Amino acid sequence: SEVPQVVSLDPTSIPIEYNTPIHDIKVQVYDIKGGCNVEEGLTIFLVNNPGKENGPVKISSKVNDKQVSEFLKDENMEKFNVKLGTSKHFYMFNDNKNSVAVGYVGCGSVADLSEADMKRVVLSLVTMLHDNKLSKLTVVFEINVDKNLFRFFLETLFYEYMTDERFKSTDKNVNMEYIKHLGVYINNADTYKEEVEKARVYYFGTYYASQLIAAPSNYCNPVSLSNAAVELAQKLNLEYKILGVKELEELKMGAYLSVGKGSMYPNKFIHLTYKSKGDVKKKIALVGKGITFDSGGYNLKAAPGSMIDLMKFDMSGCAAVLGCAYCVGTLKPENVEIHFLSAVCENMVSKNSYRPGDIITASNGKTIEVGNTDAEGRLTLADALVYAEKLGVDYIVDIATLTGAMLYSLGTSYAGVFGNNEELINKILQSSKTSNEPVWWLPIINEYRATLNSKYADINQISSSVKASSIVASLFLKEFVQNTAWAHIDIAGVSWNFKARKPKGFGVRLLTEFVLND
Amino acid sequence: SEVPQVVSLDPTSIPIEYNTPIHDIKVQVYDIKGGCNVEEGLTIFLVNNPGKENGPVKISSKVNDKQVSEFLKDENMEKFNVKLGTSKHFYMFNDNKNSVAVGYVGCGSVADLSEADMKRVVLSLVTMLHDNKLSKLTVVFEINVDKNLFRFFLETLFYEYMTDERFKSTDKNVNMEYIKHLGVYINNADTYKEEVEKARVYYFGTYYASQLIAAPSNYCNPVSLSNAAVELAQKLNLEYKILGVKELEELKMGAYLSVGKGSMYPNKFIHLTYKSKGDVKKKIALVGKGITFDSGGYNLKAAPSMIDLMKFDMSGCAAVLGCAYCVGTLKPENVEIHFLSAVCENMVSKNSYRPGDIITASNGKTIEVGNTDAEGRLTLADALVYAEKLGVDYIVDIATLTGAMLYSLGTSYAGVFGNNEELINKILQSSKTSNEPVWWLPIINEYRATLNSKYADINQISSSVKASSIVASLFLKEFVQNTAWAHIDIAGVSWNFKARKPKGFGVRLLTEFVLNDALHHHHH
Amino acid sequence: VPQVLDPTSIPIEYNTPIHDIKVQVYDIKGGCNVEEGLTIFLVNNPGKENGPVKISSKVNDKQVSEFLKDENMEKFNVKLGTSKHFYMFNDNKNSVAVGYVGCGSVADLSEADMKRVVLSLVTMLHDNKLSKLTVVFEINVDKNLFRFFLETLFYEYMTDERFKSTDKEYIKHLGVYINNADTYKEEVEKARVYYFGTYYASQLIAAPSNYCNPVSLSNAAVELAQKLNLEYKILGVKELEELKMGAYLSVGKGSMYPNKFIHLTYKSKGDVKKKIALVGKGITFDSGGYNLKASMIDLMKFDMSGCAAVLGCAYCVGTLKPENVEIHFLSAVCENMVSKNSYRPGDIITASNGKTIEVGNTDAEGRLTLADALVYAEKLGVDYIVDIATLTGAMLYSLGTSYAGVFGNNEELINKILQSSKTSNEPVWWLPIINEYRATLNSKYADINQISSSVKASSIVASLFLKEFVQNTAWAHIDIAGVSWNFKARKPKGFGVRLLTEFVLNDALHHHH
Amino acid sequence: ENGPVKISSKVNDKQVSEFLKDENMEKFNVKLGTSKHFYMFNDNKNSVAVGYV
Ligand SMILES: [Ca+2]
Ligand SMILES: [Ca+2]
Ligand SMILES: [Ca+2]
Ligand SMILES: [Ca+2]
Ligand SMILES: [Ca+2]
Ligand SMILES: [Ca+2]
Ligand SMILES: [Ca+2]
Ligand SMILES: [Ca+2]
Ligand SMILES: [Ca+2]
Ligand SMILES: [Zn+2]
Ligand SMILES: [Zn+2]
Ligand SMILES: [Zn+2]
Ligand SMILES: [Zn+2]
Ligand SMILES: [Zn+2]
Ligand SMILES: [Zn+2]
Repeated sequence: SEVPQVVSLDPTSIPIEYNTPIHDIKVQVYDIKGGCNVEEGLTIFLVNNPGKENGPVKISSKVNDKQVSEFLKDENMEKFNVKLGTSKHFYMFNDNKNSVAVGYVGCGSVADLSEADMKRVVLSLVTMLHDNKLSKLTVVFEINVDKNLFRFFLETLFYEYMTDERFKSTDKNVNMEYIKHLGVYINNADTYKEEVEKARVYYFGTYYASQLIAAPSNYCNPVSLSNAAVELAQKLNLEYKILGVKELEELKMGAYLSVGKGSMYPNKFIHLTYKSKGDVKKKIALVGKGITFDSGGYNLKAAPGSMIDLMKFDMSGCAAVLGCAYCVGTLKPENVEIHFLSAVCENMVSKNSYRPGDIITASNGKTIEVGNTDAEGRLTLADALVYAEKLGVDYIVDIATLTGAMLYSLGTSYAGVFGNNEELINKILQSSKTSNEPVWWLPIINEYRATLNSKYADINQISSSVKASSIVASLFLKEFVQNTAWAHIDIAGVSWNFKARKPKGFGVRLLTEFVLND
Repeated sequence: SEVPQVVSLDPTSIPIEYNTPIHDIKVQVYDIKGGCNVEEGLTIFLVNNPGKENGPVKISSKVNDKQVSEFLKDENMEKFNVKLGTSKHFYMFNDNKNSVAVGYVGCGSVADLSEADMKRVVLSLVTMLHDNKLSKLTVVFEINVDKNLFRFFLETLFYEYMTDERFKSTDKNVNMEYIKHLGVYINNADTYKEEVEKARVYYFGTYYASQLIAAPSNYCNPVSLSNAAVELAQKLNLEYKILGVKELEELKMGAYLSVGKGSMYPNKFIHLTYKSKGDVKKKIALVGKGITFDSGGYNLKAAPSMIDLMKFDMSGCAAVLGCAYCVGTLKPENVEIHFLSAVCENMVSKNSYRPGDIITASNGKTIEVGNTDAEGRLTLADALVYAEKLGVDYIVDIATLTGAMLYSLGTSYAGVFGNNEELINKILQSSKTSNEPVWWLPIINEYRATLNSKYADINQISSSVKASSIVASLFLKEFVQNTAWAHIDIAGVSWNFKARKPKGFGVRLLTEFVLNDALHHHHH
Repeated sequence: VPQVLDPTSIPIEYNTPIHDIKVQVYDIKGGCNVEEGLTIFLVNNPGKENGPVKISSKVNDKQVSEFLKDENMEKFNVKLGTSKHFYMFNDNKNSVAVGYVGCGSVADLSEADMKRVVLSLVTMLHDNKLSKLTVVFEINVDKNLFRFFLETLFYEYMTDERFKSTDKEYIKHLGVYINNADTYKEEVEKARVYYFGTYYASQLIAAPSNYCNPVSLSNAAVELAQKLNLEYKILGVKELEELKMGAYLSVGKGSMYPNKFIHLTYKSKGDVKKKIALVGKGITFDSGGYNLKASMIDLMKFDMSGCAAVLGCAYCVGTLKPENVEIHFLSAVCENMVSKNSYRPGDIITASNGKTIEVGNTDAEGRLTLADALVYAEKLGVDYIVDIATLTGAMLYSLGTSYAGVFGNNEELINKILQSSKTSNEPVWWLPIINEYRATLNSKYADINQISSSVKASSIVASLFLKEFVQNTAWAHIDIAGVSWNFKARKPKGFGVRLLTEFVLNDALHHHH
Repeated sequence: ENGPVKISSKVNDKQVSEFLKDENMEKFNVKLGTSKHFYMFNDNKNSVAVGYV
């Protein structure tokens, strides 16, 4: 589909890098029992000291170099402590009279490191990688880590290491270089090799979502985003269908169409499908909110105390769903059929836009009274959920930066999950544990349903008084699923890394673990 | 006129119900002197007890049924009081071994009920009608009401009873059931019968206005609204004319055209006319504000300035069209009435007008736009010039103009401004007989200097004076040269916020105003 | 109690008209007698939403039976909360009122549904002069929900008239027809105790600020302890200074009424197997202090609802007298006023556990008083510490006005609170203490910040602050800021009394007996 | 701009002198505020840390 333009300098596609410098890093896992070699690059020891806070660093691994081992003797290393995040660099000559660089990163005093602590360790590692022209990094695991934490280590290292420069012209980092080799020394190395390429797949699925979220609104629009989804499906041999306005009118998607009425780019409904070769025992629909730009629409004279929308990353749900499509299409799980859905549109201000007070008819026949054009996410999700249920699936899971109220409930670290089915909710919480993307279960409080009782339409779009917006929005969405287990993940608080000024790609690993472990 | 759309699902007409269940209710008025018959349905006594606040219930009327007669004995009724709005239901078998339902609604302790009090009585009555599958309701008046208050009772009963379900798809009330018969027992009943069908006419004019106000902005637009006005004129054999953009440009309606510049629907000026057959003794122009949707326009960077939170911006046009129904149905003598509305949309687009624009009205005066969200007075300016060019005796406009009305008179009383005391007093008399409350407010000429533009002839708005209802009145007055004119600001009273529905305010007020010569004629 | 005609005590009504209602539970299988008063059937229709009303019970009156026939009753529907009642003559030519309350189409009513049913009943009770009410249960409710029905009926029926003189009736009998009626009789008097504990808390919360102050509130707590033979101690400023309660003392520095620390104790006669400290926030008036150039907003004024819930729990516990428990009822009561002596933003104060706190907002006074109260609670050597407080307005955006939030450092204790929420039918939802936000409380000059300058998850940050004042004891924190006040009815809910009492009774409810 | 690090001063220690060689220091750049420090033994077998800003 051709992307409309106002000026000839308007771009018509989203630049996407599929082969990243992370993909060019050769990773080798060696067993720690055989001793550690040094030679070129940087060798970093991950050391802890359980119990003793700020205890001394002691190198436990055998090093296959006499000169290096003499520097790492306990007498020399006891001057340093293992405080979480601390790092040091050492310069020395090896047995072949060549200069090598060695160091360590402190891993604290807890024997089993948490995801947040490991994350801080990775950030200290990335700091050592930056502003240094290394060709190889070697990481020696002198701490206890299981298979999942090792995968999380690689995913986080890969993601934080990668720098998005698609939109730098004259300000590209002239000194940035990427290592070409990553060595890992760990006990039972054969048991961790299986996680390396899985981490690489999980990394790019997250970084792919990040590339879409960080794409500016003059590059990303309903036409260009659906084009990228088609490209992705063709690369991975997925079935794809993009529904245009004419078909959406036939399906009577009045809520989704109303939101996009005032845009210069027409609505595009993304429908990707992965189908296993053998018997299908599980059918899953993943629905992502996909507002490429949310102006708020005709909400220019809001009564004071009206719901405010300050979160501008309004297709993070679509990005996470498409990033999950990358992982699923690459890993090719068995016995499952997955539908990747997003009602993509723009929410613009023009003479053609929908208005507050409009009464629109959704694709399930329910009429909706519009109370706020800036509550556009739940309107597009309503028709997407009806479409999902008509596919006849076992589970419907939607993910969306829906309500800013999440910043006041769970904050910037935990996403919230709502749903109509306890078994499905528990599966999301289980996938949250193994994906290491935190999720907390929040209730759909039915006492608030009465605030959506419209005087003229079947239902109100918004509540005029109840401030629990995340719960009210869930109650609205629930009206568009009759009889299918459904869960709703509100990622409005966790989608964007405000400290680093970049997306998190939140939801890719969560949704992939949900698809794979089911 | 064809209604433009963005998508195929965009509606192209306003759904309007003309034949309502209220129209199927057969009404019979009987004299209370002969006693009340009880035979079926629900029979409700309107009882008061003057002076004795919350006094006991005592039925004064004779009942032609032994079983009902002494269920209603004082000994049985003394556990109940007459607090305004309270109600009770009784079940019994009558002398014909049939089950009947009897009850009362308390009417308080003051003999003369106010318009607000009567509304509370009607609402309690409607509560008994709802959630009950009755075929007939009988109301026994053991209170004193004049003919106007009796008519107001019926209008309010009909209006509150009616439920607007035009936009319910999957949530239509399945238990809805309307009575088919209404009996009324009142003293001197023969003098009240003529009020029955007048109340039914006044009811639908009000409900018609309500249907237009409650119509969503994606159904109601300048094209679809003028289409409905044409339909209404054809049903009632009224003359009609709809002015399009080309004719409006020839008339130089620059203020009205500027507001609609950024709209997707073109401006449509509605002009309906009722003319009596006999002598025409009074010519009247009724002007209604008709903004089908008011986005505020390019008011995106207002100074930390007047705020507009009232979103029912064509209630004035709706009241004028509802008045056209009543007048076209009742067909009064000796009058010629013009029903006018400059209908448009106030949208944000590349084509919209801007603050700081200087536009030329149809009387040649240049206006400096200070706030695109003050669009109502701009459209009314050209409509008033159009009205005066018709050569009428009275010009009356009605509009949800200024939110300041909420701070002056509140949600119950509309405000009337004008340049002619005789006309203002006639509006006040119409308020009394229609029972739609209106209060006279002054046009303070000392504030006129705040509209002195440095570059144009006049400012659209004041930059500092907070008495916006008066300033807006001063602005409108600049577009009536030498004709008696009154301005009814209904911004505070148009919408029933507790019930979340329109009031249809102004329909009965304006119709009584039209009938003000017949009401003050020797033949009355 | 100093005066600035200023009242010196909180008026409390102990003997309410509800206590005069005689309650009888009859088994529905024997049929319902109708002879006097108002008889209401609680009916549902699990089939058709808003379906017709159908009365199943047999009535021993021909005229009332003719009214309750299916042909006559289909004119009414079962929409939740809808009701109709009619007055008629029975077989003995006596005036009776018969009707129904719609219970919807879902078989299992929630606490919110039961509230709507009760409100319809109370509306008829307030608008009918009756000597007796009879309620016929043609719906299914368990024993806890039946008790909740009675408690809510009693509480909503009661009208607080302490403060009208010129703007100044109640049934004497309540009949209940229900299946397996013998299993519900024990709930009647428990409901009456739970009702007054809730109404007692309501009387304290609704007490005006010129009646309720730290002196008059602690005086009321002493009266309550004396009435119920509870041990009591009221700590004054001098003792609080000896305990170095610098955070609690700072909040009350600018007040005209001095700080008063309430400490009530219930101790079982037999073996004491569980020790519990219940801590309630008790700010009798919160002006916000020197927060004149404010950013977190604090807009709601029901700042001793936690103390009221704790004292209302003390009534229930002192009345029911459970075994094997020792309960401490604690509240650091104070005012937060503006004067030349008030504490200021930027103050660094030392709490009773030695930790220095940098004050960032004098309007965040609740957590400061709770900090010293929690240190006091832990020094008692208890098994569980549970605090309850209208702490953060952010609760209105997370769980709303119906569900309270519980935070804690011990999953066993949190799960017991959730159990108590289920059996008390006062809804509570578990929320996490996210330790990633702890760094936002790292003060540059003091040991810890009072508030976060940027993190909007205020309910979690406040929990992280409170956690710094419980060293090694199972502790839970119930934020009732959203649920304390019934905004539609313009009155308190008394939220937490029944929840906390069920929590105290959690060893008995999970005992072999 | 952001060019490599080049040490101009002579240091009176042979072991550290080799660390500050151009080949070793060109892996670092002079962006304002950037820094690296390494730990090593000097000519007298004593631990020293040297670095740049
Ligand atoms: Ca490449
Ligand atoms: Ca999103
Ligand atoms: Ca009378
Ligand atoms: Ca209007
Ligand atoms: Ca002039
Ligand atoms: Ca005359
Ligand atoms: Ca009997
Ligand atoms: Ca028991
Ligand atoms: Ca409190
Ligand atoms: Zn947004
Ligand atoms: Zn939005
Ligand atoms: Zn307006
Ligand atoms: Zn306006
Ligand atoms: Zn407060
Ligand atoms: Zn406060």
